[PDB]
Amino acid sequence: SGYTPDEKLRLQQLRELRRRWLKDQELSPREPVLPPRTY
Amino acid sequence: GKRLFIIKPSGFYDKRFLKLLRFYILLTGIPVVIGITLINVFIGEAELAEIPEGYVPEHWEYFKHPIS
Repeated sequence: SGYTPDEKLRLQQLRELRRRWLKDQELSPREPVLPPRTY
Repeated sequence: GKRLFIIKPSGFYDKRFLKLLRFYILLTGIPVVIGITLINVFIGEAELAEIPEGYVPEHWEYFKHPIS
């Protein structure tokens, strides 16, 4: 009742996709926000 | 992470319409407000007295305010 090995590979490479997509998703190159152009 | 990338529906159309709407409502708001202020200031509102003897009062001026 462990798994289907097919599902092991599927889950694995889906993890790959989450990896790359979230690497993308973190954004801080070049501080992308650049809006213009006592008494 | 350091700074995540947020996902918002959009900023342009809402803010734009508001900028426009304010622009026009103000555009004829300011002259009118200024007017009510002036005729409130330099021209006096009005004062009562009473109907003179044997005198025909005009149509208007039965009413206090000048814009009336």
